[PDB]
Order: sequence, then structure tokens, then C-alpha cells
Amino acid sequence: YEPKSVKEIFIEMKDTVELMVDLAYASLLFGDKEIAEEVLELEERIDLLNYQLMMHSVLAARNVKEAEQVITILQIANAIEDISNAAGDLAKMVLEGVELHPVIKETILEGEEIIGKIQVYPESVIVGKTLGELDLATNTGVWIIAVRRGKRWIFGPNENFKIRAGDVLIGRGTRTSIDHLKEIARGAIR
Amino acid sequence: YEPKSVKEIFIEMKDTVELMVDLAYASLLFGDKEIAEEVLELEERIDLLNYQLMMHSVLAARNVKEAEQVITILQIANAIEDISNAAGDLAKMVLEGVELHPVIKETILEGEEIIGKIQVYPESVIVGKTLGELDLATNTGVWIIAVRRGKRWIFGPNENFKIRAGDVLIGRGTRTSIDHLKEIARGAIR
Ligand SMILES: [Ca+2]
Ligand SMILES: [Ca+2]
Ligand SMILES: [Ca+2]
Ligand SMILES: [Ca+2]
Ligand SMILES: [Ca+2]
Ligand SMILES: [Ca+2]
Ligand SMILES: [Ca+2]
Ligand SMILES: [Ca+2]
Ligand SMILES: [Ca+2]
Ligand SMILES: [Ca+2]
Ligand SMILES: [Cl-]
Ligand SMILES: [Cl-]
Ligand SMILES: [Cl-]
Ligand SMILES: [Cl-]
Repeated sequence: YEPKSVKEIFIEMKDTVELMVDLAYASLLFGDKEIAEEVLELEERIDLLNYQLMMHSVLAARNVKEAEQVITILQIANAIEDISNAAGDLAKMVLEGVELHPVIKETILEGEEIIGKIQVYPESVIVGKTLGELDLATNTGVWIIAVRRGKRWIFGPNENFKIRAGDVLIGRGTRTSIDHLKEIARGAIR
Repeated sequence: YEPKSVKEIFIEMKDTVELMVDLAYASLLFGDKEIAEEVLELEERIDLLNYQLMMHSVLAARNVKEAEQVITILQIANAIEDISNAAGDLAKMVLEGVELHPVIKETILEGEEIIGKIQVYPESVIVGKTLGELDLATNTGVWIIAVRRGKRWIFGPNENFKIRAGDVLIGRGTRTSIDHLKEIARGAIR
């Protein structure tokens, strides 16, 4: 097997917790238990990555200097793991199925950065293009955290994900950044 | 005095913790103690907002139904407050001045979303424009979390913030989203 680097593990942890928090808010906004389940699965991945980070750090360091440095990484991962647990706490509320105060969904839809649901029509120019080819985060500011395609979810889609008419994109971004993408998705803006 | 709504307090909490985490990573990337100090000040604001949220929730609810609903809000704020404490943990490492493992700065610069430093030249078209007039988050995907102007910091600048040549923008976004803004900032792209 090809060994992983500390940086690769660390980057995945950071990237994953960010996605986790976004998905946690999405689960609350949509009262969606499947999204909530995904958050919990990611919390487990975070525990696994944290374990590997500790293993790598323990094995890599043999003297005091090296030790002091790997400890800084473990300390940061520790804080990251706390954020993952908080996202999991939010997800659990959705799985418990509690009736949320109406202000909650409004809050997620009206803050600086919001979560939006975008319907893709056949006439849109993004149909048939991949997220990478598109680089939506780069070119629209809207970051796609998930896609609902029929009876299935694609969480954290990669650059190879090709968009189809009928897809429902779950994006994170500013309000005007979400409405802009909706225009493009409706084919209004070519 | 004009009373605040639960939603206003809640939105500020959510917005603030997001900014806190971004600033925490910025403090680590730049080994900047002033940014770290700002994170700690925001952790205190979060404690204050949490207090006001509890006050509003306690006063607003008088019967079981209303109580069950305000509790959902308090439960979410509880998780948000945990995230704020994690950001504060990261900031403290910078204030302690520990020597960070080199992988840390690399990780912040190479993940899905990174933190970038952008120099604004006199010839750039963004000079003299406000963040609102510009709506950078909306129009570039790059979210401006802070600006270093001479010997002073402006954290979480509002829509009225007018950009000047010599400003150093601290942005959050994708790599290609950061390089794009740098082009605009250098005047290369009008
Ligand atoms: Ca854990
Ligand atoms: Ca060892
Ligand atoms: Ca802990
Ligand atoms: Ca299914
Ligand atoms: Ca569909
Ligand atoms: Ca606190
Ligand atoms: Ca009461
Ligand atoms: Ca706690
Ligand atoms: Ca100063
Ligand atoms: Ca300057
Ligand atoms: Cl690597
Ligand atoms: Cl299609
Ligand atoms: Cl309001
Ligand atoms: Cl100027």
C-alpha cells in the first residue's frame, strides 16, 4: 500500500468538517434525515482520520524538536474534531425529528452565507458539464455541497460529477450568489 | 431601546462563528497574534449573544408548546458555541507563539477552500469601490474576512467598506478563485 502523508490526512479532515457543518445546516433547513445520516457517517470518518493523524505523528517524531512540531498538528486536529462533534449534534436533532422553531430555517436562508436548493432545467448551459469543467466554486462563488438526483444523494461531489437536467443542487453561498446560479440553472442566463 | 429579535441574535451568532473559524485559520497561516486576539474577542461576543438568546427564549415561551420550540434554538446555539470555543482554541496556539509544523500553513493554502492575501494596486478597478457596490462574495466567490490597511486591521468589513490601493485583502475561497481576484487586484483584469 502507498503511505498517506500527514498533510493529506490533515487536509481531508479540514475539508470534511467544513462539508459536515454545511450539510448539518442543510439537514436542518430541509428537515432531511438522510443528509443528517451523512453528517454522522462523516463524523466517523473524522474519528478515523484523527486516529491516522495520531499514528503518523507518533511514528514520525523521535526527538524533542520533531515531537513539539507534530504536537501542534494534533492540537489543531483536536479542535477540528470538536467542530465535527458539534455538526453531529445538529444532525442528531434532525434524526430525533424534533419540530424546529421557524426562525431556524429562516436563519439558514437569511445569513451572510446561505444554503440554497437549485433546480437544473434541460435548457441550462451547465447540463452535461462536470463540476471541474465548471469549477462552480471558482466561477460562481456557489459551492456545491450535495446533489439530489432522483431517489439518490451525492454528497460532496467531486470534479468529475457531470450535471444532468432534473438534478437538484444544494449550494452554499451568498443570497445573490444563489439566485445568480438559479438563473443559469433555469437557462435564463447562457 | 429597540428590542432585538431571536432571529437577529441567532443570525449574528452563526455569521460570527463562521468568521471566527476563518480568522482562526488566518491567524495560523500568518502567525498573526492580532488576528488571534480578534478571534478571542469574538468568542466573548458569542458568549454575550448566547446569553441574549437564552434571555429571549426564556421570556418568549410561557407554555409547553412554545417552550419545546425555543429549546430547539438553544440546542443549536449550544453547538454553535462549541464551534466558537474550538476557533478560540486555535487562536490561543498563535498567542502562545508555538512553532507550527510546516504542514499547517501548507494545509490552509492547499485545501478545497483556502485563505489568501491579496495586494491591491492603484490601477485596479476595485479601488474606490465598496464591498457592497462590489459584492465580491457574490461576484467573485472570494469572501473578504479582513483587510490590513497600514498599521490597522478591519475585521469582517461591512458593505460600506471602500477599498484603497495598498490594502491587503484577506480572502477565503478556492485557489483559482483567489488567483482570479489577485489578477483583478493587480489591474491585469479590468
Ligand atoms: Ca469524534
Ligand atoms: Ca515516535
Ligand atoms: Ca474536546
Ligand atoms: Ca434513496
Ligand atoms: Ca430531480
Ligand atoms: Ca463560550
Ligand atoms: Ca417563560
Ligand atoms: Ca459544550
Ligand atoms: Ca496597529
Ligand atoms: Ca498596505
Ligand atoms: Cl502531500
Ligand atoms: Cl441531462
Ligand atoms: Cl428579524
Ligand atoms: Cl486609493
